[PDB]
Amino acid sequence: LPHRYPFLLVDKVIPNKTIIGLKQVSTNEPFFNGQIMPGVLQIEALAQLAGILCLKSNLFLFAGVDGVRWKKPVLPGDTLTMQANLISFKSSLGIAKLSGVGYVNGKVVINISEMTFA
Amino acid sequence: KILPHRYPFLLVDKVIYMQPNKTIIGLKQVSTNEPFFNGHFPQKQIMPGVLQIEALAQLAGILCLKSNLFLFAGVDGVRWKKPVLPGDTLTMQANLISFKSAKLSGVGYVNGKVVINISEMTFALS
Repeated sequence: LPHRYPFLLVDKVIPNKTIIGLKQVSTNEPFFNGQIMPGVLQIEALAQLAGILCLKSNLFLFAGVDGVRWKKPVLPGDTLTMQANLISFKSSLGIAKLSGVGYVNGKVVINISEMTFA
Repeated sequence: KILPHRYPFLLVDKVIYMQPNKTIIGLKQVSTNEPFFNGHFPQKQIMPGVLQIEALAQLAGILCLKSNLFLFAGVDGVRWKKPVLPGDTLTMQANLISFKSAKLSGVGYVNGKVVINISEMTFALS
């Protein structure tokens, strides 16, 4: 699974339709260097999940993204629950469009209408 | 010269122009020793498209600030055209779109060539 971002943000994943995975945030969190999980890192988190699907459905690059809304911040001790649903995969152009959601104890912390990969 | 930031790192080295409630133009020098790079060695360190909307979001707020707390709420139409590498100078610009009692657009270039587009960044209050 290709990521231009250094650390993988999916602790574990729990075809051609949908994926679910987890990520417990902690005090460790190698994502900075020396406290909350920035919204753009949540965008990165869902986007790595999506590709795990795409890869189980052949190189692919996160091309774009739209429809992102961060409802609540993600804090240390929070278990992020992520789901990405496949929308279309036209090999015609080679474009895939996923949709993503993030939960924190059953609540929505971040929505994503569409994530493009090519 | 610092003001509030969501992310731990300021992704704007210098603002080179600004006209309140309208537009601004900052710039960032991609170092070989940046946090988001430290995480693997010699090969092809490429600045994450995601840390690009942050840099631009940080820049977009400094405009909201110069135009009350601004919380980066959401984002639409982000297209990553070109990869940003170390040594490149990312030239950013964001334009106020609305202040509904906030929204701005942002563009990032490298040597006059567009490397990333954001149709809209949404910032809430408090």
